[PDB]
Amino acid sequence: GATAVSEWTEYKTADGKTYYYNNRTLESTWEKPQELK
Amino acid sequence: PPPLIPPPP
Repeated sequence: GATAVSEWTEYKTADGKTYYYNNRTLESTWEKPQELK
Repeated sequence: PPPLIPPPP
């Protein structure tokens, strides 16, 4: 069907930040995405 | 090694 926006892994930066690494289209996000609630 | 994030507009 439709290709849902997702694919969110865990990427920890040296400051201890839980940031997400968009596998969707290869992108980065600091905190929670729109669909990731 | 981790990537730095890009900033949001």
